[PDB]
Amino acid sequence: VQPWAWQVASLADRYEESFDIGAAVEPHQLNGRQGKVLKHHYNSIVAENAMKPISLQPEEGVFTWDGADAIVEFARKNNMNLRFHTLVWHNQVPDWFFLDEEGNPMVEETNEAKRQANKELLLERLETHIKTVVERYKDDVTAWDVVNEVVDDGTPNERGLRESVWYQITGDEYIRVAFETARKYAGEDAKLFINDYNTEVTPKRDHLYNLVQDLLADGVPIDGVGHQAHIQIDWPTIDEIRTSMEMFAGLGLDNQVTELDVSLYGWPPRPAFPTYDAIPQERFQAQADRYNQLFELYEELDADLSSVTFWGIADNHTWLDDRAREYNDGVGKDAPFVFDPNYRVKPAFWRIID
Ligand SMILES: [Mg+2]
Ligand code: NA
Repeated sequence: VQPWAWQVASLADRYEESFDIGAAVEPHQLNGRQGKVLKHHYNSIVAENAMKPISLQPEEGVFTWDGADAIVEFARKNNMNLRFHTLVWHNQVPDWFFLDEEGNPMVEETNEAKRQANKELLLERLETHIKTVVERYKDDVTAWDVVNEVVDDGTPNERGLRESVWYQITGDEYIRVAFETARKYAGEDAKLFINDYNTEVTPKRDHLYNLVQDLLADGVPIDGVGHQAHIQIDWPTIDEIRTSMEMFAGLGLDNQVTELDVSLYGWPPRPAFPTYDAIPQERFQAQADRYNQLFELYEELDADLSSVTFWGIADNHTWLDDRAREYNDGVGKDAPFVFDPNYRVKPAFWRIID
């Protein structure tokens, strides 16, 4: 039996010269054992869901701030930094954004002048969303995910831009406007990130690189790249991770690791173990070596890396379980963190605290 999380050395303290140590949270976890782990180990949080666009403006002019406020309030009381996730995304985003003034989907419109008008309306709505959220949280947020996942996994067009509805209506202008608007309202000191997953692998990595270089050339205000780091034990390689961060640092950008989790499985996640208890120790050891190498690399890059956030606290709550089930007939358990479902440490903890 391993010790409780609150009887071991603080992760935040261990890395205080290098980077913040963060966790994604839900409002209901901000007390009890999760609250205790959070206060002991972390100096940054992010909302797993409560600050996504649908979570804040489910219908036009109707803003739902409670869950988000609870998280901001907890960060404040416990002296934690706060990443904002996220101003722009193609999921968890309200349908009303993308209807013309006659209530029809803007994508269906074929008249060129009406399409132009729909583009302008959508960008107007985006600016209003951003302006309202920023005015409310600018004094609490220390990093903004201004856009999330705007780069494709394939090459449907030459720039590798995800062809979501945002793209279909505005091309790349939604991305421009999101940064310009965020900078305008949050001030020159705000830290503005473009966030994505598989930032370590090609061609995606290159599309993202080109996008940011293009945008920086046009004077669009991007301060850094958020590497979600939804990774596995052997993939991507340590070198792939390094190369990516070094590339973005070469453009004068900061890096943050934003949603770190180290799956026990590959992709797709199968065969998955059906319960936590069924998971054999070898998996936790292999994960511990992986974590050791990750955080040695992070430390090596700490001049160009300001924050590392895990996409959760302890192994009792992780979006990876949803994915494990989805590919194992509704049954499966992943275990991505350095803390177990009971908030006792796992082998990976010892290997990143030394
Ligand atoms: Mg170590
Ligand atoms: Na740093």
